[PDB]
Amino acid sequence: MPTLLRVYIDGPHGMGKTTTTQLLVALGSRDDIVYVPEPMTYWRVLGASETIANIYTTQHRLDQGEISAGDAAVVMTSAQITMGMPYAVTDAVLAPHIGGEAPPPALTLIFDRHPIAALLCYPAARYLMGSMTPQAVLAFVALIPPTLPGTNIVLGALPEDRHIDRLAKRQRPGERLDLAMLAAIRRVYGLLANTVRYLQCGGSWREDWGQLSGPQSNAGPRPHIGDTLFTLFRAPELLAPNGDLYNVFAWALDVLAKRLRSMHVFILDYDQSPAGCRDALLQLTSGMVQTHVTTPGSIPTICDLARTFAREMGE
Amino acid sequence: KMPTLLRVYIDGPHGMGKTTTTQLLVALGSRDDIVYVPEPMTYWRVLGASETIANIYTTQHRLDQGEISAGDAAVVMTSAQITMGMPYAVTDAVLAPHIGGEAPPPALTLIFDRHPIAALLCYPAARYLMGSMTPQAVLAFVALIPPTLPGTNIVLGALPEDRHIDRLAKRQRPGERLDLAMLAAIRRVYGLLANTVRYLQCGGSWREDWGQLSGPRPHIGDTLFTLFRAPELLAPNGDLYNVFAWALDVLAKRLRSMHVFILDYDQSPAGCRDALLQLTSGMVQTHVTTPGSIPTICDLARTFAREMGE
Ligand SMILES: C#Cc1cn([C@H]2C[C@H](O)[C@@H](CO)O2)c(=O)[nH]c1=O
Ligand SMILES: C#Cc1cn([C@H]2C[C@H](O)[C@@H](CO)O2)c(=O)[nH]c1=O
Repeated sequence: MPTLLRVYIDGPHGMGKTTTTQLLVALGSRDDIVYVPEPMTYWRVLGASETIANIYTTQHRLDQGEISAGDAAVVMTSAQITMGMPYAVTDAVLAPHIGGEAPPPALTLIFDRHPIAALLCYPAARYLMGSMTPQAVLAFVALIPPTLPGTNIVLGALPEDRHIDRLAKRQRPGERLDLAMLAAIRRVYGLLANTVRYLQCGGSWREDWGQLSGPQSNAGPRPHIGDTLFTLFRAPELLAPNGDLYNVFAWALDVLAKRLRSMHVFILDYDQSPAGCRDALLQLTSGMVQTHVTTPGSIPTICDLARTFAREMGE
Repeated sequence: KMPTLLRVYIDGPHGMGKTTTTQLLVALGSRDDIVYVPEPMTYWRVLGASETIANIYTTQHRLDQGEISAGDAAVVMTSAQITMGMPYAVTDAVLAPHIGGEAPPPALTLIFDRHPIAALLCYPAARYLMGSMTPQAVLAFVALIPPTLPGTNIVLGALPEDRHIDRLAKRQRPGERLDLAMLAAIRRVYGLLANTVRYLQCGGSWREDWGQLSGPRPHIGDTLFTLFRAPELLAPNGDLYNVFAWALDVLAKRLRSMHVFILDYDQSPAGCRDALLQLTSGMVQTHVTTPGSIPTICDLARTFAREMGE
């Protein structure tokens, strides 16, 4: 079988991921590498009207005390549903084409973000921002699609000092500069990296749950559970009278563990120039898991889908 | 050769008697080899959020009275459906690794009160018909429907409208409001749902038949696909955006491999149970994947029952 390489570039916004993805794709031949962008058109028009604007305005009105936590929660929750839709449909239609893990790949797909950004990371960060309930975050978690073979996720590293500067220069439509949220999303993705590493080192959250009382992966020692995403869900809403988690929520953490544990995580240093990031990323692709496809004509099919998506939903 | 499992999801519009019927069925067979997974009422009322059902009907009423907008109702409705579906989504997700391929009576029989597509497809779709959910939110939920495992048997109900209205009047959940328009909306969706499975199973291709919505198996105008000829989903030239079209490809994949069975509810509670029992003879069993899958699955079902059933 001809092989496929899927690479998801993810992390907090404002690091330079989108630039890097494009520079990477620009190096390859037209028909052997494809770019799958953020579905901005879906976010802005097709799925709903100006969703990103909605998200930032809602947080702001919560901060100012013009709307309650409950009102913010219903708006955040449905906005996040909108945010994630194109990532979910795409994952669902790619799924039947992916075979076992496996010499240049016949096709490379570079994604701007993985489904877990909209289905886990931003929800979790909004929870920390007090604009979502942890129960709803766990409902998103339980709906995370099965983790396909060869899921390489690249997360970013960037000093908070540089990140804030970089963010303060940016001007994306609908966004408001919010360093509280920036701190939250950076913490959330750091926990994520740690959660994969913890899981891959044999860590079991049920065995470690009692240790709770409040980065990098594919390297280093097993993290403490308090430095993983599990620590977020020791919330009084989720706890039974006896002090343990209600089973329904523990089952969602089991789902979180199953999804994250088979992922191949790499860290990219964004503290450099765009061409630097690009070449740093290129080197990282060397140690990345490829997969087979299930039909010989899966490669063109997958190619059309990626280009159709890019054309329809890219900015 | 691993032991066998029978999964039976009893579904359909509310107010037909689905939850009485099943409780009785869970009395005949040995308490050990059959488990009744009830409606997660405790999650709906307390665990996930405060009185979700009340929240849902009150929102539709307020929109009906023109006290809130289509948009305000939709954001409220969407979040609430997420809450409603959560226990269904976790359960399916933890059960999946345990499901083997298709297959001596079943070592274990699970009877669920509803399947994940109730909260992920049917109710969202009915609320869309009710003007309180956007068709893009619906296809978002569709996009998240877990892949259809082997042996997914769904029992749907049949009941004449007037008789159903009578039962609804006495089977009102806490916070619920009697709404004959939602009743009709939800009955139509489940009607279209049954048609959609047949359409797909008989070889129907939505992309091929799509043009017929604007100009042997049901007509596409009698399937769930007709609902998504909504102007919100369409480009200036009438075409479906690809992202929605793909969500329709997922919907087709998911429903095609479900095994649907119709249970006539227009009879005595005892007769409903008897009918449900003989319906099981045609249902698909699966093996499980590990030796200890059976008692683990049992524990899941019993714990769900204990923690979330009212
Ligand atoms: C994917 C994604 C998401 C992006 N965003 C924001 C981050 C940036 O401000 C902008 C573009 O990535 O949207 C969310 O608020 N939620 C998400 O789920
Ligand atoms: C499952 C389920 C759902 C049930 N319901 C309602 C229908 C009944 O009034 C009550 C219990 O079935 O909840 C929803 O409104 N949405 C759902 O997703």
